[PDB]
Amino acid sequence: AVFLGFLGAAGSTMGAASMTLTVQARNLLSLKLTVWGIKQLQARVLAVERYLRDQQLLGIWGCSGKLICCTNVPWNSSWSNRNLSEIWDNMTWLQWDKEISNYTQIIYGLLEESQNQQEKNEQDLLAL
Amino acid sequence: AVFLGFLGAAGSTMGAASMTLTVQARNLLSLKLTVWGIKQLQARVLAVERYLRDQQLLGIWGCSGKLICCTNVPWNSSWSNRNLSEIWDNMTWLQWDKEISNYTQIIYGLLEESQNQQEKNEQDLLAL
Amino acid sequence: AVFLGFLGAAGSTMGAASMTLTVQARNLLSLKLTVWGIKQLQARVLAVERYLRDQQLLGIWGCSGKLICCTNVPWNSSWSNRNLSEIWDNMTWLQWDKEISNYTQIIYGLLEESQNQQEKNEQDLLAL
Amino acid sequence: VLTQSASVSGSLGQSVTISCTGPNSVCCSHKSISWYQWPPGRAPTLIIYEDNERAPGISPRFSGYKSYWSAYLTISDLRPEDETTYYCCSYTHNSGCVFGTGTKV
Amino acid sequence: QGQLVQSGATTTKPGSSVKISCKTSGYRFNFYHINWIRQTAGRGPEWMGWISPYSGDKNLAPAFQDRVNMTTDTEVPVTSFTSTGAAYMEIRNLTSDDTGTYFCAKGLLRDGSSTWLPYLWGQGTLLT
Ligand SMILES: *[C@@H]1O[C@H](CO)[C@@H](O[C@@H]2O[C@H](CO)[C@@H](O[C@@H]3O[C@H](CO[C@H]4O[C@H](CO)[C@@H](O)[C@H](O[C@H]5O[C@H](CO)[C@@H](O)[C@H](O)[C@@H]5O)[C@@H]4O)[C@@H](O)[C@H](O[C@H]4O[C@H](CO)[C@@H](O)[C@H](O)[C@@H]4O)[C@@H]3O)[C@H](O)[C@H]2NC(C)=O)[C@H](O)[C@H]1NC(C)=O
Ligand SMILES: *[C@@H]1O[C@H](CO)[C@@H](O[C@@H]2O[C@H](CO)[C@@H](O[C@@H]3O[C@H](CO[C@H]4O[C@H](CO)[C@@H](O)[C@H](O[C@H]5O[C@H](CO)[C@@H](O)[C@H](O)[C@@H]5O)[C@@H]4O)[C@@H](O)[C@H](O[C@H]4O[C@H](CO)[C@@H](O)[C@H](O)[C@@H]4O)[C@@H]3O)[C@H](O)[C@H]2NC(C)=O)[C@H](O)[C@H]1NC(C)=O
Ligand SMILES: *[C@@H]1O[C@H](CO)[C@@H](O[C@@H]2O[C@H](CO)[C@@H](O[C@@H]3O[C@H](CO[C@H]4O[C@H](CO)[C@@H](O)[C@H](O[C@H]5O[C@H](CO)[C@@H](O)[C@H](O)[C@@H]5O)[C@@H]4O)[C@@H](O)[C@H](O[C@H]4O[C@H](CO)[C@@H](O)[C@H](O)[C@@H]4O)[C@@H]3O)[C@H](O)[C@H]2NC(C)=O)[C@H](O)[C@H]1NC(C)=O
Ligand SMILES: *[C@@H]1O[C@H](CO)[C@@H](O)[C@H](O)[C@H]1NC(C)=O
Ligand SMILES: *[C@@H]1O[C@H](CO)[C@@H](O)[C@H](O)[C@H]1NC(C)=O
Ligand SMILES: *[C@@H]1O[C@H](CO)[C@@H](O)[C@H](O)[C@H]1NC(C)=O
Ligand SMILES: *[C@@H]1O[C@H](CO)[C@@H](O)[C@H](O)[C@H]1NC(C)=O
Ligand SMILES: *[C@@H]1O[C@H](CO)[C@@H](O)[C@H](O)[C@H]1NC(C)=O
Ligand SMILES: *[C@@H]1O[C@H](CO)[C@@H](O)[C@H](O)[C@H]1NC(C)=O
Ligand SMILES: *[C@@H]1O[C@H](CO)[C@@H](O)[C@H](O)[C@H]1NC(C)=O
Repeated sequence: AVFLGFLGAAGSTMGAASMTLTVQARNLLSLKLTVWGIKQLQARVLAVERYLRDQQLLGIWGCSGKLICCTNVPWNSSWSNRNLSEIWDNMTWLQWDKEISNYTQIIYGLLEESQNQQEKNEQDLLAL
Repeated sequence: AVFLGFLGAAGSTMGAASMTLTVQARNLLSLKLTVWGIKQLQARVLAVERYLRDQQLLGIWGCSGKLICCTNVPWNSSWSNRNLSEIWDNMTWLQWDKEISNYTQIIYGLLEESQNQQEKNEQDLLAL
Repeated sequence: AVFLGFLGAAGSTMGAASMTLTVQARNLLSLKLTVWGIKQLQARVLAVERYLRDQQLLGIWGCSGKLICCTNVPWNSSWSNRNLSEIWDNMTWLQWDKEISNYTQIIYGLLEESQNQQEKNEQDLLAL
Repeated sequence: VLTQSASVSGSLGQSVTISCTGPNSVCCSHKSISWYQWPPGRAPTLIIYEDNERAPGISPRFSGYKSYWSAYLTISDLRPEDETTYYCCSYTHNSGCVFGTGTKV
Repeated sequence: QGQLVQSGATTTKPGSSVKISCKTSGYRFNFYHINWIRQTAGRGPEWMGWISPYSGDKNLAPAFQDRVNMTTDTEVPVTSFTSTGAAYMEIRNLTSDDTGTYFCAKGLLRDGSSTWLPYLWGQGTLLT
């Protein structure tokens, strides 16, 4: 088929790049104290830290081990009033993050409590 | 609403603090070799180790990415004969761990094999 | 019962050792810069790296927190034409890896895209 | 006690159906049946075991079947090397195999 | 693979007691039972008995209950999965009516319901 490689769809549309997520997912993680040895050790501890911060957010949202998880947080149009066809068949993931950057912290909280309350509802439903 | 902050419900009842789990969940994880540099590197490797030991136990119990997961291990009253109302609407999580501390290792094994056998049962059910 | 210990079923049949997976699962993860201190720090960063590489592959296959997950990738008999009874009731996991070693990279890709496409199908099904 | 078949034959392309039965002592619903291709005075060969499961490498034309009173062994698409003597045998998980009388094919 | 070379085809006369040897190769001698089968001329082929090269536990037909001594010596490791073994067969109140070809055959699988089943045979030995 295609297989554009690591970040190969960085210039592709958001809907196109959303089909090559495993490509970027697997490259996110793969002792003498010399000037090169200290350098390499820092590269190792930094990679595991950055990888687990994203897996932590992916966990407090109910998205553990998911490349595409759907949530229950509705899309406040004040974030972006663009339509679906002018987003997935138009913009790239780079420029999308550029205009959604202000509200990325607002969304990260709405997903965090929507998962905390959902697991509280699921426990109440299995209490019978 | 309330939002007591990190560990803000440490003096609250177990049922009250059980609704602010994301607060403590997100704070569990967030190179020059000087006396401060060696100090900071140790703080970094220690945090990822402690975080992943809990995620490991959460995995061998079938509770990956769950703040509240229900199990199949029944409550042996020899652990604590207290009732639900005198636990969730009375005790705090601190003093609860103080009286359940002896049996915390007994429970950690019952949850470990209940998940190993459940996934063996699920494979047998999907074999048709 | 039995409880052969860590790697205790390394000489047992694949079907027998497949029931003692939690035994090996929990032992996969459990600052002065002296010759012993540098040695111990390397042992710590190496363990978390090796543990998370396996959890990463377990994630891009839809097997997060699973000791036994079933996939949708059919068994190409060119990998091993052996029958089920002459595998689970005959071979050991050691010698099995010895004859499946060539195709372990082929399988790791088939499971990776079968999960990427499955989560794309699940989003389409919840779009109504 | 496990009465097999007298004998029979077919032709290149046709099929055979050997039989095997007995009383409640060695047949059948509470026992497994295995069929051995055994040339007279030579190294035998396990064709099928557990009523119908073939051994590794056995041609798919060999097929086993067990009724509630008699076990069968079909040999589809015959070939020259099939002129051997076949023996059934009944067994459990913790015993031995009571072989059958014999059948020249 | 796997081979089971048998002893010589010499002959004796009634009242004696002969020993039959069976040397194994190309497979772990401890992982499968060793069966002794008799193909007499005035009787249908008879299963004499199997013995465990691993547990030493033997089991023979009641027609040979107190007349046959089955013994095996420990194996010699060749590789991780290859060893060499030997199995011995004897008769007590021996006559000339037990004349025929004698075989040795190893077990089928290591577990299940067809464990001891004579799968891999020897070339046989002619007797009196
Ligand atoms: C980089 O950025 C560029 C520019 O943005 C991207 O190029 C654009 O890609 C999209 C999607 O791949 C294109 O949209 C498609 O347009 C085609 C129309 O082309 C068809 O018709 C041509 C004239 O009739 C014909 O010549 C073509 O046939 C072959 O010939 C050309 C010769 O150059 C060859 O290059 C082609 O590849 C063809 O082999 C062609 O058939 C249209 O058919 C598409 O519709 C189908 O697909 C959509 C989904 O994509 C589906 O919804 C429809 O129902 C239908 O099935 C689709 O609209 C666009 O035309 C390209 N060009 C632009 C925008 O200028 C490029 O993809 C980016 N690459 C990366 C890696 O990021
Ligand atoms: C720290 O520790 C202290 C002490 O343990 C905790 O204080 C206790 O909190 C619990 C839960 O928050 C209280 O239980 C509730 O009690 C109320 C009764 O009060 C109501 O009635 C009063 C007299 O009639 C009235 O004055 C109140 O109205 C206002 O006025 C006071 C003035 O001080 C104000 O402080 C109040 O906040 C009010 O704004 C009040 O209405 C009772 O109504 C509750 O029942 C409801 O809620 C429960 C669930 O909580 C529900 O199940 C019921 O059906 C019902 O809907 C509830 O029983 C307790 O009274 C407090 N005091 C004690 C125990 O001495 C404190 O919460 C802890 N804080 C932290 C951060 O850990
Ligand atoms: C190491 O490697 C060795 C060799 O490969 C393994 O030993 C083999 O283990 C398997 C499974 O554990 C055995 O298969 C089973 O065989 C029994 C047959 O034995 C029964 O019959 C005997 C004679 O009739 C009888 O004496 C036995 O009773 C006791 O006596 C012995 C005395 O030594 C004692 O050791 C026994 O433990 C008994 O306590 C015994 O009852 C058969 O019954 C089994 O079938 C049951 O189980 C299977 C599932 O396993 C099930 O599918 C069936 O339906 C049925 O319920 C089973 O076939 C094999 O015989 C052993 N020996 C070999 C292959 O030579 C050893 O297990 C490995 N250990 C490790 C840790 O890896
Ligand atoms: C959108 O967010 C703003 C604050 O950021 C809030 O005031 C408003 O009510 C929200 N609207 C919807 C429809 O979610
Ligand atoms: C984000 O905030 C900055 C603050 O100056 C503002 O300039 C910019 O327009 C904002 N972008 C969006 C998309 O709201
Ligand atoms: C409780 O645990 C003890 C051992 O800790 C055990 O003997 C007892 O049977 C258990 N009872 C119940 C009801 O689980
Ligand atoms: C836990 O064990 C200690 C051991 O001395 C004992 O004193 C204490 O009472 C025990 N607590 C419980 C709750 O069993
Ligand atoms: C098995 O894999 C080979 C390549 O490794 C491929 O050509 C063949 O089509 C596959 N067959 C099946 C049945 O999957
Ligand atoms: C794996 O590849 C090597 C390459 O030399 C080959 O020798 C070996 O037979 C192969 N094994 C299998 C099981 O294909
Ligand atoms: C089999 O022979 C050996 C030879 O030493 C002997 O020790 C053993 O007792 C014999 N077995 C029986 C059942 O007599």
